[PDB]
Amino acid sequence: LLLQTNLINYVTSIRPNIFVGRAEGSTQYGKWYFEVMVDEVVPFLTAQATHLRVGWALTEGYSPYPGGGEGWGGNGVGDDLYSYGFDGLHLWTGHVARPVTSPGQHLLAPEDVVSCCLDLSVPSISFRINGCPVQGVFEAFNLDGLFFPVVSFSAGVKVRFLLGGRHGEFKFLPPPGYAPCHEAVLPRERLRLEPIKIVLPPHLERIREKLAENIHELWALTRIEQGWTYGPVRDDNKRLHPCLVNFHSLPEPERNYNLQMSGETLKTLLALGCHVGMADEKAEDNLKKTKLPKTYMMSNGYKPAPLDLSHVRLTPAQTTLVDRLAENGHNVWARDRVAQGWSYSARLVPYRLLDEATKRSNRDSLCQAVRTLLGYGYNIEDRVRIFRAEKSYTVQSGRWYFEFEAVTTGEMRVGWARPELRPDVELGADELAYVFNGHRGQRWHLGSEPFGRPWQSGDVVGCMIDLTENTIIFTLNGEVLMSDSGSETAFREIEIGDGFLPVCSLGPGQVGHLNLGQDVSSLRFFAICGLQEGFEPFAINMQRPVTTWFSKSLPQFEPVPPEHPHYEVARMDGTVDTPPCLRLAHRTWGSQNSLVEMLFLRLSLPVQFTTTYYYSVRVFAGQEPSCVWVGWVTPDYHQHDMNFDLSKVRAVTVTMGDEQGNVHSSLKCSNCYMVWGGDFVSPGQQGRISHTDLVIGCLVDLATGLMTFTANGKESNTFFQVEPNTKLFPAVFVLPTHQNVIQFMPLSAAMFLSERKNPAPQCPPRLEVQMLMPVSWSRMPNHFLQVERLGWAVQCQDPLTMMALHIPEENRCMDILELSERLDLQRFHSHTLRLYRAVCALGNNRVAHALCSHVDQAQLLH
Amino acid sequence: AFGFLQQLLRWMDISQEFIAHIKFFAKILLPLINQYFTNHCLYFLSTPAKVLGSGGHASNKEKEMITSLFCKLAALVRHRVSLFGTDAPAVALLPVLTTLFQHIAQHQFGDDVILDDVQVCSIYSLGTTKNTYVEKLRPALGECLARLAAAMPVAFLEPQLNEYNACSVYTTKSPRERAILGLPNSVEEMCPDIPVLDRLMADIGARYTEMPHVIEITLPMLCSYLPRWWERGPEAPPPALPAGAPPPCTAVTSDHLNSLLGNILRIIVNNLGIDEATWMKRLAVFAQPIVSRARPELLHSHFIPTIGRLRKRAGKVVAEEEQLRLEAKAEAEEGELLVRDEFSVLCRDLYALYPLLIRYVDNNRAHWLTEPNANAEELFRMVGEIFIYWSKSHNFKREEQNFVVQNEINNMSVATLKKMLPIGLNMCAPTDQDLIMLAKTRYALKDTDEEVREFLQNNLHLQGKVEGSPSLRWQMALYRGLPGREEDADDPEKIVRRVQEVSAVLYHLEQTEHPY
Repeated sequence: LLLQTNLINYVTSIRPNIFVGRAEGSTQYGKWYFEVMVDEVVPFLTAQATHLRVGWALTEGYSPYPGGGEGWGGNGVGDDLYSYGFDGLHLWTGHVARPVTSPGQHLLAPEDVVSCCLDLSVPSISFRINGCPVQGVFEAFNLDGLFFPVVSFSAGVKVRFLLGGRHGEFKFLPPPGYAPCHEAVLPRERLRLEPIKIVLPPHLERIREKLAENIHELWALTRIEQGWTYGPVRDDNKRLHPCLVNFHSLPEPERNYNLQMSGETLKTLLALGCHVGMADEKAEDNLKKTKLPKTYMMSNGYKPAPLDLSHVRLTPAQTTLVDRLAENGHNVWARDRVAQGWSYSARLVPYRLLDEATKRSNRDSLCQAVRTLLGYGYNIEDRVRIFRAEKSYTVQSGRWYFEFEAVTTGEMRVGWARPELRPDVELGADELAYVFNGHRGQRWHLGSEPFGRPWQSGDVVGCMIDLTENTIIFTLNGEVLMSDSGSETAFREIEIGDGFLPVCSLGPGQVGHLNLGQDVSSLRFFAICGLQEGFEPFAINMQRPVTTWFSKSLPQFEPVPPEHPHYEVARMDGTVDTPPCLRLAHRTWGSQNSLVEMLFLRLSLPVQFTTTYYYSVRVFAGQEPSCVWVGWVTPDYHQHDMNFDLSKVRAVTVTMGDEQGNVHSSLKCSNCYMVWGGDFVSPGQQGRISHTDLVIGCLVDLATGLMTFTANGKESNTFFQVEPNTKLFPAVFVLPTHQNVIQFMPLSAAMFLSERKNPAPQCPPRLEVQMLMPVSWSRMPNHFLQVERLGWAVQCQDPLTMMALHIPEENRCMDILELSERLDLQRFHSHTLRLYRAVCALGNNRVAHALCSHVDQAQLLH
Repeated sequence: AFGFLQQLLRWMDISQEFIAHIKFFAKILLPLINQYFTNHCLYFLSTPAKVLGSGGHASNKEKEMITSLFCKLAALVRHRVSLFGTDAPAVALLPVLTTLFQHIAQHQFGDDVILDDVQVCSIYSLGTTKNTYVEKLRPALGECLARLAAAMPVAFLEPQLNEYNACSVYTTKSPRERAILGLPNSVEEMCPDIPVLDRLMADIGARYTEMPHVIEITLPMLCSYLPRWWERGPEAPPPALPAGAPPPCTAVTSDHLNSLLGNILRIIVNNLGIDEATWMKRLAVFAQPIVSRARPELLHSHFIPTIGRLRKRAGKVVAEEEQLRLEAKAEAEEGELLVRDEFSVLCRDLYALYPLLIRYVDNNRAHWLTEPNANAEELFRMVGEIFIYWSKSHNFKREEQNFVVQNEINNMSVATLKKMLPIGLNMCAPTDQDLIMLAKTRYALKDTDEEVREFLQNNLHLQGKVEGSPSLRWQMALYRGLPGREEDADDPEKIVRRVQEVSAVLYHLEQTEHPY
């Protein structure tokens, strides 16, 4: 019921840039083996047990968030549905400590190694300790994403990867048929560690004759002038072929090679919007060759006839067409060799980003042929990160300034903003911001307007505000930016409001470094428009840096505000003939109709140990049976995924059967699947299937191990059309039921443990439908962990920990420093502390002893 | 765009047929403004729209301008031409347009008639060709080149250069419109005397800008030494030099930028030295705005990068200092009606309006965009212009009767520049004045801000005041005054001596600017 606190360490995850995944096309054998060695002297650090886990993540876990997470702290591996792990005897996926049996049941001790192998044709991960096999695997999991080798850790640990390319000395022999970072790793980049976040047509005949004859003369002239003389020996290194003579005696497949290539070329060009006809048609026949000495007429006998274009360029318009042709040729080369044929022989890599050098080499090889053909006369035509100072540092009056530096020249916005900056809104799209985006040289407030010159590399930009005369000024390397109308930063008459706050926003792949003035040396220029104008560097008189809150991307849960524009809920009191109901409404007008929105109830349903072992969904008789069941504690939240179909919608009712308690979701408009979901469900959107994974695959020697269970059932919900089969608009009463115990009943009696004997359903004010907001706020910690050869070994020595709240209702942790602007949980926790002090009254020491469990001496000292 | 071009051809024959031997007259007059307004307004149609036919249709519109040759009217039909001159600014396969070849006649027709009408006879003038100013402007938006960029028109500079000297004839009709014809060498290649004189290679091969890597520079070498050599007082020895000097100076800037960079600075310093001719108070009011507006561009010719500009600024400030005694004539007339004010009003108006039109613009063009950086970096960058040149602002700040100078701004086409004269220098002139970064000047400025007399303020300035309070001056002031002060100056009189200038600025300039 209350918020409990304790000291939590910082868990950090690292991962090499190794891309492995499944798709229709390039696969790279999809099977990979991996080895890592550990060295540490901190089996039990002074704080708590250290963290060290190894596994894979499908490029969407986003686990490393220094601070609180879904469970207790930002756990990196195996504490969600998107990661898998092993720590010596464990199988972690979604905060579950699944045990395994293996000889020498010890943790990842020093001077030891672990091996991880991944099969993708059949989805499976297996682990192996230094010498012995492990009796547990993961399987039957989603593959929609790239699987990345990851490792989580705490301080005091040195860890070395094993690549095998240059210094990976595998102490354990590789398993039979797994690539040890050999075939294709960083094909277009390097390797480095990276923390996460019978009558043919005449036209065709003419084109074929031109292209084929010209290119066949080409190869001969090119080789014979390079010096490819008639050698007697048959060499394979240089691949000189003395039997290879002029075009006439080319092998039999040469005819089809010539025909099909030009056929595909013309078919592709037909869809490029070309224009057939005569444009020049002169250099082919009326060509007048300039005086060329006969020295170039070497004993080959074949006259070289290249078009003289030492200064003439045809067109940059053909560049895109040649690029498309080169892409198609690269695709068919991939088909021939690796990416589409999957030939097992011995190289190459996926066709998407195989190699820029190889792509440009192929482009140059195929560009000159088209250039010569055309010169003969046939001329032819995922979000944004926002950062701000906390509401504590809100500036109310005065003249203030701070600087910023843009390492890149991409998408960035810098300026001021109101303290109540609502996220999910681009800067300058409302009254709540006054920002500048120099990518196109624009100012932003209630929209975009032209203002100033665009950035360059670095390009330090300073931002100042003067509340005395209600102005905002932008300077660029010591000169004020100018508007199109010649005004001096025209922002007259800006309301003071509740103060102002610095704000920055960066797009994808953008790097910025802003200084609030904590130390005046870090101010890059600060010598022109800040000194004698009286402007105050923002964070000038402070001995500690600024908190600098930022914008999270993980979609946490929040109640629907009653003032929502077009999402209005209702709480009807239960009548005589019907229990209380919860209806929703939508503005069936020119308003937005967003994707299916996931709704959730406030209280959870912990399960003992079993005792229900299943759940049943039904309209009036047995619907889709074998609904996924778990049988452990597994806190469970009533859920509802509905789409706005105009008019009205759900009605998450509260029903009560003759001797059971069923929750009902009435519906009238159209299809909306409505069954509850887990408490840890925080996915994106745009997806209905393949969001559950990680079935436990521990077994026994002779395939007799009976410890297989389809756990991690995040989306423990059904779908609508399973129940009805008709083409009409009737009403539907889906009544799922999970709870049932000795009644000698309803949903309300299973969540408050105070009316458990009461059979009457109730809807107290605690109940409230929620919804997951795409973006919330989070606090950047004031400190971070410190962390290069022989597999890029990395060490972390300096310890670091934090104290954070944990909400029992949602079983989630949250850094306690957030209360400083939460401002409500802060008041509740202050009153909780007062209650503790009161109940430990004067001279009552047994209660003090009892409280010494809820709080700790180290916690109080911290 | 071509749907409405047919109506143009029907009226030209009927106009002469009816007179020499109607609804049609208005049927051409009406489309003029309608087409011209949108054509000038939607100038962004060029690049993202009308990918290939834009050139052809603009060329057809240009070829429609041949009507001026047939029907020469003394009365202007500007309602179309003024806005149609702006359509000129609005891949090797571009043979569709045929007036790409008529461009030669379009260029030659205007300039060929000046030789015919050199007599210029009772009232006849160059009004037919005077409109070429808009057409001659081709700085950036070049669609087609066709090698017909400067081969022919370069022959027409000599007809213009024939009227360089006065030659005891009536003044030039279009000296300003003569200069626009000189583009800043933006023809993608150039070499002198090969097409001008050698016709043997012109028709055969255009081999230029690559073979003569050191022979391309032959016109600037003769055009740079001579005008710098002349430094005469009167404007007659430069009879057309104001109209002929800006274009060669501008052209050499872009040329050989990646290879030869000293030409720009050489030309800039040469013109800066030549400005000693303009330095005197009043010699020719006609030449003052023309030379200033022709080329107010400075690349590497500021006081800090070029120490010669430091010396030139001394002469400029010396010229400026005379303005106090110059404006004292106003007080002479205002001293209890000492003499009739009419004889002095005109002199004061001229001496206040004309001289300030050039010097203030010169610094604010690009010199005030570079000097304050060095001045902030070190106090010795422009200490001469810091401890001085403040007296110029005082004359205009006081003597409010001089606000009539706004008549000078009136002829340009009220945010008068008088308030903004030290605006660029408001961070440079008083930065090295008193307590550079100490904040101790706040008390002195507050004490002096009582509309006190100059003598009384000077007497009060002898007291001296400082403050080492635990105030805001912890880490901005007294922490960046010291590193910024290379040689810590300790002189109360020398600092208050610039402090009263700031106090007077507070009392007069911005205090009135806010009311104004």
